[PDB]
Amino acid sequence: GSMPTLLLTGFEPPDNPSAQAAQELHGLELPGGWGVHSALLPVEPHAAGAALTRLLSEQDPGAVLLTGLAAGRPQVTLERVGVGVMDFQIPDNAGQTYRDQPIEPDAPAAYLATLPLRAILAAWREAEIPGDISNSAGLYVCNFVLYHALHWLREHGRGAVPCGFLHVPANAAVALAVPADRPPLPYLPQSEITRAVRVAAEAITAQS
Amino acid sequence: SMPTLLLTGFEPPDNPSAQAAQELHGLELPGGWGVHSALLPVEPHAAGAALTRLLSEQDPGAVLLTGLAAGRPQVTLERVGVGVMDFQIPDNAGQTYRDQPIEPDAPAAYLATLPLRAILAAWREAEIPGDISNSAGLYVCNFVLYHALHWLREHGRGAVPCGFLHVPANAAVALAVPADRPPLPYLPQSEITRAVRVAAEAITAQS
Amino acid sequence: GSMPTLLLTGFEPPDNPSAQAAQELHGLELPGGWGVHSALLPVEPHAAGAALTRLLSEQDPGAVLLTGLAAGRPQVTLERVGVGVMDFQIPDNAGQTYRDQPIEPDAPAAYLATLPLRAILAAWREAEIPGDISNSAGLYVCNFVLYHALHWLREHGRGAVPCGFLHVPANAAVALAVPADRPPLPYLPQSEITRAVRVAAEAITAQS
Amino acid sequence: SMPTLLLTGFEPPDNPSAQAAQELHGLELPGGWGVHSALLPVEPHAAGAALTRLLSEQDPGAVLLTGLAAGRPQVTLERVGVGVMDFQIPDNAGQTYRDQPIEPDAPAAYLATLPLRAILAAWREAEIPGDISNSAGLYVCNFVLYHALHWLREHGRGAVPCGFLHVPANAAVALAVPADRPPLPYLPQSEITRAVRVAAEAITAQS
Repeated sequence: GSMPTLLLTGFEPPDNPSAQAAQELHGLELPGGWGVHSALLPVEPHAAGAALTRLLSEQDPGAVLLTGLAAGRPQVTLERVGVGVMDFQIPDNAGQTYRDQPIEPDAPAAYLATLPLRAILAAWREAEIPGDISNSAGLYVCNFVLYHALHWLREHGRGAVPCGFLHVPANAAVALAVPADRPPLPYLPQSEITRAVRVAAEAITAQS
Repeated sequence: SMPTLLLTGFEPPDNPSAQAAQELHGLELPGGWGVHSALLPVEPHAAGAALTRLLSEQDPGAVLLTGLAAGRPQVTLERVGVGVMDFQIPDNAGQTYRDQPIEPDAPAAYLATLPLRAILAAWREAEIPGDISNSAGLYVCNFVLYHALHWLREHGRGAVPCGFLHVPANAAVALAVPADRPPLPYLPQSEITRAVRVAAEAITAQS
Repeated sequence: GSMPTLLLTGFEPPDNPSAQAAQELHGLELPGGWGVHSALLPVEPHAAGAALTRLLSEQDPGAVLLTGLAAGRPQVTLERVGVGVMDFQIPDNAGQTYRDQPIEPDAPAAYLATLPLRAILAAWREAEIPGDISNSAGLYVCNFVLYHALHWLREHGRGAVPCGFLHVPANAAVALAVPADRPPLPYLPQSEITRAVRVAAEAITAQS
Repeated sequence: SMPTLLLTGFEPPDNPSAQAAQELHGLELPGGWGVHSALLPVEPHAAGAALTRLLSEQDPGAVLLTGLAAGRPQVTLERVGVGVMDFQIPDNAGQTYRDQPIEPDAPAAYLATLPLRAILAAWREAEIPGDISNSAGLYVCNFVLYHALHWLREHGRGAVPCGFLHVPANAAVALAVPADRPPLPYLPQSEITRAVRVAAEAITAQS
């Protein structure tokens, strides 16, 4: 409200470590008067866009950290770019798919994330957390909300609000649920994942 | 005066994109189309200067940029060129860039304008596995994709289909891997060249 | 018969590059009077063992090159060891599975392959074929027939007959049949696979 | 006089198997069992000599050998120790071996005698993903597995459960990867140590 807010999102669930990290960190007080406000987004792009727009409008955040599961990635990553296309390798939770679909007619092909990427990487390394920048978020709902948030902020004169996406590995639950015929997944204990999201949130607000 | 497909690869020790471009130079395709091949240096400033000259002098009806993606198992088509330079390894001048925008006050990205699904279908009909890639890296390969798409748009030639085709290692690239590193997926060069040719034929058939 | 025979096996098929390589190379004449005799084995261990025993007895080969598909491997490989256990990650073609099952009571835990492994690797490299030694054949039917063949040969006083296993990558057909939700496979054109089997066969008989 | 589980790791720069063994030394388990930990050098001849002494002097009721398998995503149990030494990288003495039999007129392999399925189930109950591995490599890790299983059999102690547990990289191992190499799967050291502990408890509960 009157104090600076970092908006932290995860995706609603079988198991989703981004939801668990967002839920645990809701209300976290950070230095400089900053507070974390967490929300879960549905895994369907139209409903996720509508929900994220409401959060951006109602919470008026000073920074936006969107998070999601990237099952198969070994380490936390920061997305460099949100691409203005929807192309689903798997259906969303409404059973729907998109193929080569522009997110918005006559909008940029992409938005670069505006989080302090190198500062977050350095904060992770100081906390003994391996991590890196990713240059594709996929074209599923995760990428969609990154593009949606960056576009909304720019169109409302808030392009200076740092905004980006943080993909997290599988947690133990995700890895344990992999069928026996599929390859084993890299994973992290949920406490490691949540700590990485926290360290990133703290780095973002310290810079901003 | 006849329609030209500009086909580029990167200069080498071994580079399958160079070998494919060299073999396909001068190929005649249906509808009057001819392939004009050129090799680009693996240094972005010189590569950009060389590609601008090719785009200007050859005035191509379509642009197929190719390069090696050592480690990928199958040919891929790049969906998007990103306006950032960020090198994990030096270029051939020993130079690296860090989060560097390619051009001030230019788009963050350009989408490739090749007929992607048409190429994938032509590959599948030719028994060639392949797919669309959604990141070209931020090395010289990505740089020339962004460079070409930007140049075409800025010269009123945005309708010229233009994109990037990454190819696997060939046998030579895989054989040169040191014993301490993991083995690479690879394709015989004849498979790689045939995939480039099939993509070229699909591109000109649409236009 | 009166001339030295290299016994070359592949596995019966959707698509199997080891079957195609074995079928193409049947009857190949090699230097020194050697001829390739090819046969396809079923993908069920009991029937495969019975069929391989008959081939070993009836063909009386001077060398044995067993081959099979290893979908996901990028390059041809030579198996170092056949392990005396059956443990199936997927059912065989009879719908059957085994778990931690010894192949034969009171038999060795393993047999090392007796092919000239380094000579084959060198012949591959001279032919511009990347390849390597593998130290596990899995515990599916492929490993089973390697162990079965090595055991049979030793128990019949023919331990000196060079015998081993050659795994081949997916061919184009195998890679094209992968569902859209699964990761893309390394593959080789069938002509590359068949040539690698041929080069290995030629190296084996030149040494023996 | 009380039953001893011998727990080994390998001496380092960073090795999670060493850290797990050091933390668990002296752990009391139900049924009177105690963990005795030792670190082995990463040179096979010295490692074999050190392990033989531990087996002889500690007379353990079970043997849990552990080591780092940088690149594996989850803890694994080795099914088989192969009687061959073949090093892709030098040991700590700068030495390599090529297709070298570990011992003349000895078995080609020994199967591990740990209760593998019981350990996997204990891991799953503790929310730890894991699996059986069917090759330990042919480096020092495999060497000590074969060495221990052979020594136990040759001293009439084949019934002593004995096996190998490979662990992923920890954070330190993953952070030390150079920028040109691909990122490693990893686990926080506390997860790795807990997996070793759970395996140890499952082993002693069966015996």
